[PDB]
Amino acid sequence: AEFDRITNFGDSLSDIGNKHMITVDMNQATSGKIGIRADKPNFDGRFSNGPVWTEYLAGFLAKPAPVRGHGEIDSQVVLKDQAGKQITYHYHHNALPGTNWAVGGAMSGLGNFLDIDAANGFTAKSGLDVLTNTGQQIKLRIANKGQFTGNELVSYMSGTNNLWFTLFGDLDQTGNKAAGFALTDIETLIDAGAKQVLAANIPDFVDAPWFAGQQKKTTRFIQSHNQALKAGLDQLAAAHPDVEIYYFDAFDLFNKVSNEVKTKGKYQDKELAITLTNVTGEAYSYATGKVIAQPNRNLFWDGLHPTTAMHKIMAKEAASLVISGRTL
Ligand SMILES: C[As](C)(=O)[O-]
Ligand SMILES: C[As](C)(=O)[O-]
Ligand SMILES: [Ca+2]
Ligand SMILES: [Cl-]
Repeated sequence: AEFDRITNFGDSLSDIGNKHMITVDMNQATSGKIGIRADKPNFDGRFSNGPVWTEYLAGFLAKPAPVRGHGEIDSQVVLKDQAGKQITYHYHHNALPGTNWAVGGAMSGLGNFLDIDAANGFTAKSGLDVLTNTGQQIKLRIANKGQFTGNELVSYMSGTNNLWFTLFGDLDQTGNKAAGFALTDIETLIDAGAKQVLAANIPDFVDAPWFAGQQKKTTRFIQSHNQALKAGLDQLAAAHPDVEIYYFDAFDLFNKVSNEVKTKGKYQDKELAITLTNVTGEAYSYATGKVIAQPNRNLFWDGLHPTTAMHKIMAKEAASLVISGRTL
């Protein structure tokens, strides 16, 4: 074995419950005043109806299952009631040892980000920016657990939120700007000792329901991001021959799966016991509360995140690359 354990960094595609559990614990600490993310009918705090690809990945590589990790959280939560009066809670959570540092909402780059809402009629003034961008996760893992020793496979899957908050937030990043942030982060991993890196591009989200009417902007972003990331990783691989870099082309996998459903009616993998027959609709609608009968016939769980079947598909592809030594 070249590695005996896996470390994960990224966003809702990878998170096994950080976003969920930090909003549960902040809601308890504020006595009901924080909205819970990834609530039922999402599965056990994942942004899906089952395990996500980082969980299947560890099974397919026969390594230990991911365990959630994060750093110490310490914030002054300042809320405002109806009448404009401020109320405050000092929120703390100790650092949580683990291996999967991903968090829903995270963008490539450093720093914390804001993507938690007040609840129960309160508005939030400050103190909810407790979640960590992908590069911040890396920084915190090194602070908490030291440098990498070479016995880890490190997965890095980020960039979707750099697009998301460009569309629906306050950002204006180009794809190749966002890619540069990912390349900086991945260079931090190498400078910190990582010797095996599984780096993913952004999936082909052309048909994601939440991106309807954003297609020109999404398409240009994703194509520019993924071309920049690939070229940048080729360059890092040439400069660091002691590092195995695996390029998980999530884009092409989503594209291939979707073109098989569009042209042939189905994408089937009998080794995995999966058949997808829908790549354009939500299995779960956040308007009716509708969850269709057989959600694992769909690529999309909600308007963006994949079903657990599509997560399994992703994991098999990524594992395949590692098993076959298919490096840059
Ligand atoms: C800052 As305090 C209310 O936990 O002493
Ligand atoms: C910023 As998002 C789709 O993780 O809510
Ligand atoms: Ca998201
Ligand atoms: Cl770790």
